[PDB]
Amino acid sequence: EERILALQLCGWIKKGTDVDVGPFLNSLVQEGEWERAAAVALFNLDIRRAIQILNEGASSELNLNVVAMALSGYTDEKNSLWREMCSTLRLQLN
Amino acid sequence: EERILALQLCGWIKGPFLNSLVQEGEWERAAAVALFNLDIRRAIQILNEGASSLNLNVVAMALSGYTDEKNSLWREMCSTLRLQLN
Repeated sequence: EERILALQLCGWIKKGTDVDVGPFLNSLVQEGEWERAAAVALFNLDIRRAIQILNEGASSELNLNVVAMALSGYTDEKNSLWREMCSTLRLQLN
Repeated sequence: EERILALQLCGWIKGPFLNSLVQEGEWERAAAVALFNLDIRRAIQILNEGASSLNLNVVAMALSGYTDEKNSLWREMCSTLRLQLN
């Protein structure tokens, strides 16, 4: 409850017990800061929703599509070539 | 023997072809040629080098995604966005 109130104060959660980011999601979608919404959904744990958001953003305005193709590689193996490489290589992002 | 002769005439072999392609600057064609020879880490190295010489690193760390699972998100996503890429 204290965490809920803190998140509400932070602007992510609206009033009420309705824990649904669809309000902030649509607000960001109209706002145009697509990357921030993608990060928030990732925090909200909606991977395919973030994929749809990034694809729609690419429908707006190229690099985003390839970023999303990297995003489709969500693998949790401890001996990971994909994680051995992209984890270092992500530094080139702007 | 017929296949070897055909590939020799095709220009893929007379390594040296990889060096020639890298020198020519065709990072995309070089990476594709490597992948056609099934060397994933070589292709990743080539893509990173060409990126250092903001979409090439994106495609590189994306292609470093390799999933053999039937319904893995990687396969369907890359298939869908294969058309989208340029």
